[PDB]
Amino acid sequence: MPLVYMNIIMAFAIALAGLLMYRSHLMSSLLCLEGMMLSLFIMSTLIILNTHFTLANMMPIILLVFAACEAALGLSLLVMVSNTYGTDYVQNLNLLQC
Amino acid sequence: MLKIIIPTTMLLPMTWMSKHNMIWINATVHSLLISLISLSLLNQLGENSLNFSLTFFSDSLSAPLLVLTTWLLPLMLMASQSHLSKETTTRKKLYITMLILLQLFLIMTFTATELILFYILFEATLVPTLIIITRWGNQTERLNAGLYFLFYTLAGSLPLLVALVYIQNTTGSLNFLIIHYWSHPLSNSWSNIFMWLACIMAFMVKMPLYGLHLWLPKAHVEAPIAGSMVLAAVLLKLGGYGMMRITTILNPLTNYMAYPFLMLSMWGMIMTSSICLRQTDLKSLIAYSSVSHMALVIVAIMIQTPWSFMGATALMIAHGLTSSMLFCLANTNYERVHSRTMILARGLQTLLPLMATWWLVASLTNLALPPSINLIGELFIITASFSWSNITIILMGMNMMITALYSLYMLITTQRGKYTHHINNIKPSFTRENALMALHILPLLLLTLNPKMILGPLY
Amino acid sequence: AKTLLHKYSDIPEGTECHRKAYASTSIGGATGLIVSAYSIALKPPASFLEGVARTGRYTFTSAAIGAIFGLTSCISAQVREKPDDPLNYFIGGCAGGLTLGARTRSYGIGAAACAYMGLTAALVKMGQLEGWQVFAEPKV
Amino acid sequence: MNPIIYTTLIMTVMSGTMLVMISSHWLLIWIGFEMNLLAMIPVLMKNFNPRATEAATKYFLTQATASMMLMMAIIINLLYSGQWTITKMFNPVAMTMMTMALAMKLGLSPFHFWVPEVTQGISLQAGLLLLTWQKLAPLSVLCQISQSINPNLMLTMAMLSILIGGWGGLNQTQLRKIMAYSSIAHMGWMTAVLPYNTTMTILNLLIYITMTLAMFMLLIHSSATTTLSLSHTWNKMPVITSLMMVTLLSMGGLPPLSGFMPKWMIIQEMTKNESIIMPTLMAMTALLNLYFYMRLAYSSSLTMFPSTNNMKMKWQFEHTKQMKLLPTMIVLSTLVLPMTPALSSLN
Amino acid sequence: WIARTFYDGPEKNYEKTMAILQIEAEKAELRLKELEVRRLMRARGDGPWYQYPTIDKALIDHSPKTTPDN
Amino acid sequence: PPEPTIRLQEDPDPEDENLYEKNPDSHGYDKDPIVDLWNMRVVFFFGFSIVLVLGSTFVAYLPDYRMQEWARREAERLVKYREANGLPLMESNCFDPNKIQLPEDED
Amino acid sequence: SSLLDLIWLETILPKTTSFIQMKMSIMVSNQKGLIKLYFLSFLITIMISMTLFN
Amino acid sequence: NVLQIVRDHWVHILVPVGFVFGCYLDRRSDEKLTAFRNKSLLFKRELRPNEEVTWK
Amino acid sequence: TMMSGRPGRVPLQFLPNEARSLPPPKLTDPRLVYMGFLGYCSGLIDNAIRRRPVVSAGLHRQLLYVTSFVFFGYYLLKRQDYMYALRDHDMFAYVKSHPEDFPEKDKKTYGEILEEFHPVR
Amino acid sequence: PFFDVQKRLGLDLDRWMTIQSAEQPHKIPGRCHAFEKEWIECAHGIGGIRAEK
Ligand SMILES: CCCCCCCCCCCCCCCCCC(=O)OC[C@H](COP(=O)([O-])OCC(O)COP(=O)([O-])OC[C@@H](COC(=O)CCCCCCCCCCCCCCCCC)OC(=O)CCCCCCCCCCCCCCCCC)OC(=O)CCCCCCCCCCCCCCCCC
Ligand SMILES: CCCCCCCCCCCCCCCCC[C@@H](O)O[C@H](CO[C@H](O)CCCCCCCCCCCCCCC)COP(=O)(O)OCC[N+](C)(C)C
Ligand SMILES: CCCCCCCCCCCCCCCCC[C@@H](O)O[C@H](CO[C@H](O)CCCCCCCCCCCCCCC)COP(=O)(O)OCC[N+](C)(C)C
Ligand SMILES: CCCCCCCCCCCCCCCCC[C@@H](O)O[C@H](CO[C@H](O)CCCCCCCCCCCCCCC)COP(=O)(O)OCC[N+](C)(C)C
Ligand SMILES: CCCCCCCCCCCCCCCCC[C@@H](O)O[C@H](CO[C@H](O)CCCCCCCCCCCCCCC)COP(=O)(O)OCC[N+](C)(C)C
Ligand SMILES: CCCCCCCC/C=C\CCCCCCCC(=O)O[C@H](COC(=O)CCCCCCC/C=C/CCCCCCCC)COP(=O)(O)OCCN
Repeated sequence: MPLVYMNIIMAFAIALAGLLMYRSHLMSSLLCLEGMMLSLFIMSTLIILNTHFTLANMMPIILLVFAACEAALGLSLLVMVSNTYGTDYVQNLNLLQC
Repeated sequence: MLKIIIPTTMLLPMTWMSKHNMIWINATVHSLLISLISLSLLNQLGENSLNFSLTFFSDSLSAPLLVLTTWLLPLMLMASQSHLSKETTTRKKLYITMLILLQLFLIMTFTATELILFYILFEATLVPTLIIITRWGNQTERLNAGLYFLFYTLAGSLPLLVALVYIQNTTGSLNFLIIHYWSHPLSNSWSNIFMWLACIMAFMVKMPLYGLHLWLPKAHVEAPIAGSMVLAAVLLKLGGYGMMRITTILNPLTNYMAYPFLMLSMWGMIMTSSICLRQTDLKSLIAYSSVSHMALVIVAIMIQTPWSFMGATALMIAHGLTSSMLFCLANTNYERVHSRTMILARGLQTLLPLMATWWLVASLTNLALPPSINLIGELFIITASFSWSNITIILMGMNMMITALYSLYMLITTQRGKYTHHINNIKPSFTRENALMALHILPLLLLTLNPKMILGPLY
Repeated sequence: AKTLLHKYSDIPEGTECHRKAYASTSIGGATGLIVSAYSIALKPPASFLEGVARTGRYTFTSAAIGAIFGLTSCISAQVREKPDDPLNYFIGGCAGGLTLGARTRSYGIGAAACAYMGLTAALVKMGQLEGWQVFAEPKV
Repeated sequence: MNPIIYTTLIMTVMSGTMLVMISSHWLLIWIGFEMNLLAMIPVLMKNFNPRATEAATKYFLTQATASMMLMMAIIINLLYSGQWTITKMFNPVAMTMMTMALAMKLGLSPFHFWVPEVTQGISLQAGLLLLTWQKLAPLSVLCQISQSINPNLMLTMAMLSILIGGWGGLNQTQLRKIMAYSSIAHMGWMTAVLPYNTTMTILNLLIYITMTLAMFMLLIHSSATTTLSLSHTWNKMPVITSLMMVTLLSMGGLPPLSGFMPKWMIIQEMTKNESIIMPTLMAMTALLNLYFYMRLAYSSSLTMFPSTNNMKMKWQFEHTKQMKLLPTMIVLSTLVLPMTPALSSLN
Repeated sequence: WIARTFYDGPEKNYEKTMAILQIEAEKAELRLKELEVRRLMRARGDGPWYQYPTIDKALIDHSPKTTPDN
Repeated sequence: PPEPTIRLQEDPDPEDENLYEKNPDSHGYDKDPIVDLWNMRVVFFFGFSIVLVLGSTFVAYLPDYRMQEWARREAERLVKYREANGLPLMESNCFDPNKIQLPEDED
Repeated sequence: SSLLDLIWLETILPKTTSFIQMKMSIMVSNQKGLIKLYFLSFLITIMISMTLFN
Repeated sequence: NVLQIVRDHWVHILVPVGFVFGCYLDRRSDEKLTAFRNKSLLFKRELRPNEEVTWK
Repeated sequence: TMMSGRPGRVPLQFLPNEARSLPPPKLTDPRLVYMGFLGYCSGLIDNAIRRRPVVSAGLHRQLLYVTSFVFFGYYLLKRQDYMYALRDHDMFAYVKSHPEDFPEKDKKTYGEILEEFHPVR
Repeated sequence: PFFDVQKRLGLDLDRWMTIQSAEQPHKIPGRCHAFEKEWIECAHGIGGIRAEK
């Protein structure tokens, strides 16, 4: 497992950590999720191309399509939250509590 | 064994299909008939047991307990007939259903060839009693009393399930016959010590052992009369029966394991007897007397000698009957006064002479006057403890003296002296209450004629 | 990880009091740091400085507990000349509990700590002696 | 929404779960999870209000993060072995990542924080669906790879879930949060036996699903979401309160009720593997769940709370719609202990 | 009269107890053997139980692959 | 403070009802005299007449399944045999030592 | 009657158990509902699993 | 009057029916534990000329 | 145990063809009667919930509940018996095929076994 | 859990994409075709535990 895979895994870990921080701005949360899926796409594509496994050339396309659909769903949810409160601030979602 | 179980089950549809004004009569008649059927079980052999099937057996340790359990239900119905007069028919039927389910669970518990079935029924008895206590209870502390009663028992008995499944995984069986025939000694090990504790604590907490007896005064004071009767008569003896059944696999670990519990019981009988001297409530006094008697039964079971076992069985039966009668007398006073305080209603012998006679006989039986079976068990256990160690005689004598003291204190405070002037609603005692006391007391004096029927398998 | 566990366990019970105390201090410090991390994450009290003060307090308390437990247990095992005895762990464990009570400055927590830490330490020693497993492998 | 659209969305959720259950390719399992997540959001947001929107966005964030972690675990497994089949995981790091993703999907501790708030935000029907059906796919995936799980991590999160549910249920007055904490505790019970026997996991899942269906259907019948609102149920429909009390006693694990079956069998199986301490702690902790069940029963049926004058109109009307299988669910969650040896059917 | 109309002889209970004891002993021995068999099967994997799936070899393609060295 | 000082609409606590007032010879079983009398009769009969008497007589005349007189006769015949033959009554060993194979110590 | 039974025996098992369970319930259930802290704890938890169980 | 008191007194028959059914079930369950009938070493007996089973 | 991976097992068969070699459960089986009792209880609860005369509201509905419960219980009992038969068969086959792991214990009599005696005093 | 619908009906919904040595288009071989083929043939019908050992 060479250094390029380690760099991409580090990028995925950085994106996950940035998602789990939540300074503010749920839009940044969606951006971190999309960075994670982009890292997944890159690293899976490298694995598939390196080993000449012909039939998994489909899989990155499927992953991209599904993750972009999830992105659209999250964008719609963010828009509804913003229309409810006037902003996409994370701290405004405190109505439900443990 | 099904010739007893099936009629008890059929008691439910009969109760639920009865007329609105014929539930009590039918329930009492059929409960008395069921009790008559139970009498056949007493015939017992000096050999192994009455092994009816793979699921149920009977023994001369289980037979008196089964007879007492079957006999108690008509008395509980008679006692409950009064205070449930203004209750809807559905709720009265539900109360009778709870009593019948409790009897069925106890009956299946006492036969129980296999230990997990015993545990399942021994825990199934917990639900109807809890519903009775927390539903048909007069005061607002019934909820806290039910919580205490539930959680003490469950905390005690949860490790017992783990111990039992471990024992079956290792040995391979939990049938009592195989357990008895294939018994093996327990090595003095920490794991064996904790297995002993897990096997013993579940039955100790329900005796109740001194220091773990807190739930009993709450549950007994806050329960309705039928609940108090069953708790004092049968539910306390489940722990003793379980200890007698389970101490077969705890040897030779029991010789030194028993000391903490022996000391606790020997000092706690004195403690609770002394507590009985300063009590303002009849029910609390009777409950603490029950605690003292059950502590002495714990001593008997821990000594683990034939005389100990015979005395423990006799004392269990006698205490059940006596405590039930005392609770019934207290309830008769309470339904007139609505106070449950000793010092309020005084000099009741002048107003109710026959009930005063019942009080005197009940106090004499609790005092362990010879040749009652109470003293038979007391004396057998005292002799066994003396053989165990000659120094126990001091504590036993102190307990006897204090027991006589508070029994006669309870009699004198309520029956003698001058009547309270401002209390004028003390009506003559009904035939129902007198018959209840008579049916409590006559079996004791009949059983003292045939003590071998209640002396257990080691007779 | 399990490195701290190995460093503590490799030392014999009745020898090297200082090594056992140091290993116990390290384990306590790690536990306190983890608890402080959870406390900071779930509850940001007011600021960075007060948070680092909370972290330092928790870590020092846990490290002191561990150090006292290890030192007392090892000295008891050495002096009593009876190793592999749960009583030594009982005594050391609630010496640590009493130090917790002193640190929090209230007697009731100190007594409760002696009870519930001496029993816990004795149980751990008993499990080591008898081979009890907390996380059993799937045998069957 | 339109009933046609609602039926199509429910069918899509169920078809995603079935796609997870029947596929042997990791990509297809991921696709099933994505389809289930996609169709789940409108069901939660069916009754539009700010609370439902907040619950839906919290659920979406949690599930999207879990799906990303699961995809990463699949890719790492493929990297260290050119395999797509759901079998032995083949890698220590990949297994850890996958276990955390599935725990986040299930709501196991320490990933439990979203369950109570999502349950409180959504209605009772969405809560029923979320707490019953949304556990099948992750548990099936965990069962398929049970031979790869590290027992330490699984047992740690299981015990944590049991403790967290027991402690968090004590503090709640809202019924939906109580049900959520009960679900967390039951999940913790379910996942503590995966390293040893998956049949016990499936049996516990079936029993818990039946009990939860009975409880949620009873709560929907008597439209109460708070303790005090449920305290008014005796003045109109006491039979519902009595059945609810029996079901609550069953959910607390009290024998001889049905709820005693899973704990009994799990304890016995765990003892077969020379594990003693953990079952004892687990039962001790389930005592807390039983305690708050008893508090609910006290407030509901064993005592009579004060009522209001306007209940006299409610006395005159009957429920327009009757829920089928409510009677069957109550009986199955109450009286199936004698049929215990039927678990050999590999349920 | 009571023994005639209500009860039976000792041999009946004696032999019923013998049969019950035989059944229980057989069950206990079977339980021990079953636990031991489970342990052996899970430890070795050579038994019918605890068989975990492997890749089916019917999925492999055996044809020239545009390259002589596969 | 115009509050009514009433917490809620509650029925007054009813006064306890005497069974003797509306019906002397009340027997304390039921408020309906006929059901009351029949309850008294069935309780008294089925308890005292049936159980307390017939079951007591049944228990008194239970056959000896505990085998007491059988043991008496066995002991009597054994003591007759042993006194006559000079055997010393009871023997200290319950089992004959010929059939026990003790383990040799060789210490 | 008082000192032992009504006070100390009551303090030992039941009152102590109730107090400890109530305090733990308060600690566990006192969460403000902010996903900031929740996912920070998730990050902390994820790191611990990677470095402590392997 | 018959056909009227039955509608109120039909319930009385139930406990008694249960008893006879329980006796029948006890005998039926007894029938399944005959593996050692007349095979115990203590009560090993030769059958009577008109005896098929020592006990039922 | 885990029989999921057992050889020659069909993926979605409730009762395999080899299960038909076992005696079927009787129609008077106590477990079948308990299933019928469960169906009767379900019918009574259905009557009670809908606010109908519990005992005698719908006889056809109660009959349907009882019949469905009995039917499903019969099939469930068949499958359970088959599974336990498989368990015993595999156990005996494995014991037969591995003699070295299950040796015959040398039978020993109590007269020549020395067990420690612990007096009760 | 796992319901083997494909094996019951012989559908082959996703088995074509599981391994490198399974009928690639235009007979294009995987880089490690021979090694995976040998490993699969070794472990067929043996079970996971024995295959691993
Ligand atoms: C050990 C196993 C063996 C025994 C099994 C034990 C269980 C057996 C039954 C299981 C459930 C099935 C039936 C229950 C349906 C519920 C309906 C109901 O409530 O009863 C009303 C109904 C009478 O009322 P109704 O005039 O129709 O209309 C009134 C409305 O229903 C409503 O009236 P309302 O609304 O005006 O009154 C309100 C009342 C009404 O609310 C209720 O009563 C609800 C019912 C209780 C919940 C049931 C839970 C489901 C099963 C759980 C069983 C747990 C057992 C485990 C042990 C722990 C015990 C908790 O609620 C309250 O008062 C609130 C306070 C509640 C008090 C505390 C709650 C404790 C409940 C625990 C009960 C557990 C045992 C149930 C025994 C049967 C009870 C009916 O009762 C019946 O007539 C049906 C009972 C069974 C019929 C038997 C007929 C067959 C006999 C003829 C053939 C002979 C057979 C032998 C063949 C050979 C002979 C030739
Ligand atoms: C609260 C109200 C009453 C509730 C019920 C109380 C009853 C429970 C008490 C349990 C009985 C005793 C437990 C163990 C007895 C074994 C004997 C042992 O303790 O004595 C010495 C043991 O020495 C020391 O005691 C070691 C243990 C020290 C740690 C125990 C904590 C001491 C106080 C805890 C009491 C807390 C009870 C309540 C818990 C909530 C013997 O020395 P040793 O020869 O080496 O050990 C022999 C055993 N072997 C052979 C297996 C090795
Ligand atoms: C609350 C108690 C449970 C109730 C359950 C719901 C009751 C209604 C369900 C109606 C019947 C559903 C059965 C479906 C019909 C055919 C099933 C068959 O095709 O599938 C088989 C499977 O059969 C089912 O599993 C049996 C279901 C029977 C459930 C009853 C057991 C309940 C536990 C004991 C409690 C007693 C309940 C009795 C009253 C209902 C083959 O499975 P297989 O493809 O090879 O592998 C998948 C399973 N693995 C992975 C675990 C190995
Ligand atoms: C002078 C006489 C002195 C002695 C008096 C003795 C009176 C005895 C009364 C008490 C009887 C105790 C009940 C015994 C029931 C258990 C025994 C039961 O098993 O016997 C069954 C029979 O039970 C009896 O029929 C029960 C009789 C119950 C009724 C007793 C009479 C009083 C009832 C009053 C009812 C109310 C009357 C109506 C008033 C309005 C048949 O048993 P079975 O399995 O074959 O035994 C096998 C051995 N065999 C071969 C020898 C048979
Ligand atoms: C009120 C004023 C006085 C009027 C009355 C005057 C007459 C006085 C008589 C009253 C007592 C005086 C003593 C006389 C005793 C003689 C009777 C005695 O001999 O019979 C006893 C027999 O009594 C019974 O065995 C005991 C009674 C049975 C008790 C069972 C209770 C009934 C069931 C109720 C429910 C159970 C609740 C408790 C659960 C265990 C002992 O007999 P035993 O020497 O041995 O052998 C009997 C004969 N054999 C040899 C042929 C066998
Ligand atoms: C009224 C409240 C009372 C509550 C009960 C108090 C006592 C509880 C009993 C102890 C709990 C555990 C019971 C053990 C279950 C039986 C299993 C067994 O005996 O096997 C032992 C298991 O022994 C243990 O593991 C015990 C560990 C204890 C952990 C739980 C601690 C609970 C509290 C303990 C202290 C309190 C006990 C007494 C309480 C006094 C009353 C309050 C050996 O295990 P193996 O590893 O297979 O064999 C060894 C050879 N390899």
